[PDB]
Amino acid sequence: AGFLRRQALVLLTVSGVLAGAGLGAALRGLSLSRTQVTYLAFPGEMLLRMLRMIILPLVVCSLVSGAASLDASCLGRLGGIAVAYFGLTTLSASALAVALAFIIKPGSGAPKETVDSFLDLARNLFPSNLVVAAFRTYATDYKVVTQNSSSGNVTHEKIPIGTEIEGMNILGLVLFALVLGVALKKLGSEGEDLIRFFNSLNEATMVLVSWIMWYVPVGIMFLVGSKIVEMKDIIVLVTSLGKYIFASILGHVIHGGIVLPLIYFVFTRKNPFRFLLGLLAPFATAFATCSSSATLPSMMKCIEENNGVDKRISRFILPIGATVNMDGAAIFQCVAAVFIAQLNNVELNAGQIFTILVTATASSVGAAGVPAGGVLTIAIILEAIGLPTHDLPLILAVDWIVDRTTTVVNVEGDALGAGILHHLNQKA
Amino acid sequence: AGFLRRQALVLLTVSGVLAGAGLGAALRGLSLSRTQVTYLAFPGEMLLRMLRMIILPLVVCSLVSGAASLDASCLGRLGGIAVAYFGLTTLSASALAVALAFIIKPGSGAPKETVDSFLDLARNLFPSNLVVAAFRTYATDYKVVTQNSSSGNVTHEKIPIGTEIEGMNILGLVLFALVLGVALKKLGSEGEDLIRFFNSLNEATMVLVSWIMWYVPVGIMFLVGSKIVEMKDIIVLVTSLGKYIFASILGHVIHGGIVLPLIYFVFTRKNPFRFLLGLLAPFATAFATCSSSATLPSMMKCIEENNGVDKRISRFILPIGATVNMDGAAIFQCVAAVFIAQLNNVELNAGQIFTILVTATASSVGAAGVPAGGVLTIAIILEAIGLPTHDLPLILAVDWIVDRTTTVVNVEGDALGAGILHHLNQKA
Amino acid sequence: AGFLRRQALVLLTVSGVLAGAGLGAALRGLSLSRTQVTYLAFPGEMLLRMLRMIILPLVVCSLVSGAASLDASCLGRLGGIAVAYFGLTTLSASALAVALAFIIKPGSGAPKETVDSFLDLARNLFPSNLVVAAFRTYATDYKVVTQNSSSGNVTHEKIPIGTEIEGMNILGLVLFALVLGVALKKLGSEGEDLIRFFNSLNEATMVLVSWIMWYVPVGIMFLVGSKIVEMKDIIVLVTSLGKYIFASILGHVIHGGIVLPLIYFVFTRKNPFRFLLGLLAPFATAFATCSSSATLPSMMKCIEENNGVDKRISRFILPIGATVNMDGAAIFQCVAAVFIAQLNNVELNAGQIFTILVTATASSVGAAGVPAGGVLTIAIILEAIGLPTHDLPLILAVDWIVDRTTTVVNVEGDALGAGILHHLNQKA
Repeated sequence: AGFLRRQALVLLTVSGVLAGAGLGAALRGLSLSRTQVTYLAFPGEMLLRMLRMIILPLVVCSLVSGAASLDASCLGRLGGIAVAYFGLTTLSASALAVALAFIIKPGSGAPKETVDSFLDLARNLFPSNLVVAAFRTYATDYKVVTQNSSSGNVTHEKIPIGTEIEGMNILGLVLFALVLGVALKKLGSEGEDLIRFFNSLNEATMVLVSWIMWYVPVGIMFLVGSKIVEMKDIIVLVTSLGKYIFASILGHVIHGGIVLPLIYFVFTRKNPFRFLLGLLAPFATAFATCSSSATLPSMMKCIEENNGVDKRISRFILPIGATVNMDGAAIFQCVAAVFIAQLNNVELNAGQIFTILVTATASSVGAAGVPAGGVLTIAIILEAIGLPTHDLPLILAVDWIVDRTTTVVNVEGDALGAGILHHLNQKA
Repeated sequence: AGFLRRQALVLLTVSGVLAGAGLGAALRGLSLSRTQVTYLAFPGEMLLRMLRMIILPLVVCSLVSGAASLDASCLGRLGGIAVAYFGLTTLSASALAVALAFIIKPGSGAPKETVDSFLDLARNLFPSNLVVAAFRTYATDYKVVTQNSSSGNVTHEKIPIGTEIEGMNILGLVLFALVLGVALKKLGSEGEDLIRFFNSLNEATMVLVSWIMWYVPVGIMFLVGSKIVEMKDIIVLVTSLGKYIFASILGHVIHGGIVLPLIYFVFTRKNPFRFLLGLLAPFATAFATCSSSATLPSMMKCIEENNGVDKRISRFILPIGATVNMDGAAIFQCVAAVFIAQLNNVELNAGQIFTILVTATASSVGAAGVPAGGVLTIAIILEAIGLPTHDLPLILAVDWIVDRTTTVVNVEGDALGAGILHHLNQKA
Repeated sequence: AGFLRRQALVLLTVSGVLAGAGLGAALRGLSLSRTQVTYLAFPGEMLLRMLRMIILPLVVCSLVSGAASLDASCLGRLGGIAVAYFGLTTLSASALAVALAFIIKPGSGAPKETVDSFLDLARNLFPSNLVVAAFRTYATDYKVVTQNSSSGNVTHEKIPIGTEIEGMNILGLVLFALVLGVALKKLGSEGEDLIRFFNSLNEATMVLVSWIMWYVPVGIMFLVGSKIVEMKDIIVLVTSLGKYIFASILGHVIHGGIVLPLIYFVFTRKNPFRFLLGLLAPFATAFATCSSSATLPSMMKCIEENNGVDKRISRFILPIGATVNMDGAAIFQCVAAVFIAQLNNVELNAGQIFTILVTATASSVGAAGVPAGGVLTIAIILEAIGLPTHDLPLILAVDWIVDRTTTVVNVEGDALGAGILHHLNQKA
């Protein structure tokens, strides 16, 4: 009876998804034309609608509230170096992840724009007014006027003129939110009350999505089967999913075992092998716990005597960096976004490669600690490009492994960051 | 001199409307083409514009503020039964009122959609984002694609696809407002300040409409005559109005004398005739006072000794239920909405029958106590369907009788509700 | 070194603009087709975008905050007369300025609507809902229906019907803001907290535009040269600018030396020449200081003994009137608006003459004290008509003279106002 209320929600979700698979496992189609099929997937559209419900208030409130507490008077003049280090390592992680994913091409088994579109991004960086930036944005298009064709430019003008196209710009909002966030804090405590306003609304708006969770197991079984009845193919999906998982885990391992150890060796001038020999058991328990936040004291408990670390920094910046610095998570969103991009065969559009990368890096200050918290990060970045999020569930049916894959590298990242900062402090 | 400032506003309004009627009572038309007529009704459009001014802030603020104070810790575990009773009796009242009005058909003397449109309502129940839901909503339409016509579906596809059509969705907003209202109260006193915010704005936004009242007598005389000059018929209007009033009063009497006494007899097992014999004078003074709130102490003063009632409940829930539970008012809005619907010959559209009914039931927590407070309820429900509200004045030129008709049944409703709750408590 | 940080920003701006002029002073065009020219003016469009960024929050917050502190309990029953005097003198100033500018016609050297469009303004005075009034408004158009052409109205109906056209209505918002501002103050201190909200946001939103100033010198040099390369004419621009400056200074002098002295003589019945003979040095130092706020004590220090003034009013209303009452500033915005209107050859449209005048008068309660504070006033009134603000810089390259021209008359205005109020108080 006690175990009934411990982890019931996950059991209900997995039972629902397997029941939906079994219902799709009926005889082949038993279906009429699209008239019957379309209205049999109604709750899935309903679930996506309720997920799109709160994309705006969360991104507009929680980001500002988080930016309000940032830059704590710069009490550590050498602390901003750590912030830049976190930013650059997240950037490099995202870049290598997307490059490797494009190299392996997972999910690809089964009117043009010139390269001068970058300025359009810069134009979408700053909306004309806030209200317009909520549903539609700016985009250029080339048309021929035959104005210079009269003399020497026959049959081709390529005159660029910008029009309005639906879809909001989360990119066009995050910078304004950050500017406002630093603004209402810089002037002093006289505008302090506004912070006490905003830092409430997030707590007021997050709770409701938990109730949305209570509906998730019901909806999923409706659209998973609704996806498999008409495909009639099972090998393609499982092969694509396996390739995606293999690519993601390979990227995580390659990042964790390579990128930061070189930087550590650059300034340590010693053996990184000696570092982790006394840390084998904390690493194992972090791998097993599936939640790096729970095993936080283990890192300090071991490295306090195993490694020549300081006492202040060991208990000063690590709690802060364990929530803001997420490493494998960004890899997860990147490999998921490119995965759906390859399923939908949309485009390469390096201009969009920059925007997805920057959104992934900027959203690394969002949900953390709780397992599978990056689903909202995936949703918002998918909304930033306007792709149908109806393929979302198939990514968290296997998250119970990518969680172990990502938490260990996420904690190792800021662990070695604290170590290299300790070494820097040893150099005075 | 003292009587000059007592009830001057009503005298000014009635003098203005009769003066406008007299100005329309000039020789038959004395009019040029529509060019002259259209710009001679300008202030009426101005009055409607100023009424549409504050439809959004009131409905978005007062509803949330009211929902914040709801569910007072459920201190009476048997109290929610009374809330359900009020909801069901209001629902039954609205249903019987609209059914009887459709039976009698008042005002009817002088591209098609299939029955599967209900889901569209459900789709409008949840907007994609709040900003879009302020001016336009979703609606499906059938078009032919001739995709299956190549084989066996010739000349007909009936493919449904949804488009955007102007007009907001008050239905698509009230549920979100209620959810937010329960949300900012459930988490605790830490978000309490937000309530102290909202419960201010209503008091800040209601006062101004009183100033709007100061303009009402001026505007009405402009458009009443502007309505009667071109019709040239007087019998139709008066006959329709008389039929409407007769239907409304018959519905009120039928509800009051029938629907609740049966429920009372079900659980009382005694004579309802003995109940009201000692209450004849309080009923008469409630009928004469035209304001049930003023005669509130009379109910308790009589039933304290005339009927075997309890002492706690007699002074505990009645003040609360005298403001939220309105009975004849809902009948009034229903019979008015169907009346303008029959004048305009729009449609039956049972799907709209559900939405008008649910809006009427949900708005029963709005303005109360003050006479003729339901005019805003009529306005908002008319806006919910997008009908021209230019026919509003003719409904409150006779409200001085429907007020007496409705207040007596409104007070008798929760009076007998308190009585049946007392009987339930007698059964322990 | 100390002088480096005193007035560095103005030096940087002027150096940037002269460098941009020198870069445009290269050999004649050295240019390819419009394809190259258009993308070489990108930062100018960027600067205009960042200026349009904060037009809405400032106008919606600062105006309400200012209106909240207005009408300080009417402690001086004769004080509202001064408010009406300020309003009427600003109105007369704007009227004479625009009339003289239209007479001189500066900058003019190098589908129709009937006169019944005034009601359209009144229709735009009150928007249907706040959200729609943020990007598009109402405007009528005449079309032919040939409905009465069948009998006697052949070939012409002129039926007016209103459609929606992009562009917001600042006029359609300021009155609502003022009404809300008086509303949340009239009900009492219970809604006081809301004021403490609004009067914060302005202080939160003004600071950021200072940072925008830090970018102004960089951007200007890009589009000034981009304006002069393709014109190839220098005489027209300098002649137009000189004519504009001469007209503005003539209008300022004519107003200051004429309009108010007559009113003073009407109620003083004495010699105005005797008034300013002892004030010659304060006037000179006000002319030299370029900032009337700095020389505020000089006025009272001289007129305390030179003129028979009272003691209370001399230090009671003058600090308040030195910030709200701006005189030459309104002349400046009027002559600038008409100047760009004549450059663009748009229209006369007396209906727009009323709206520009009323916006200029209402915005006279905005930025004051700081030199060249009226640039935002020019920007908002230009946005009210939807004209391209790309010609903004050329107006503040010479403001270093109009500042002296306008501050002296601005201070003389309320100085003589205080004098005439003192004379009125002498009459009891």
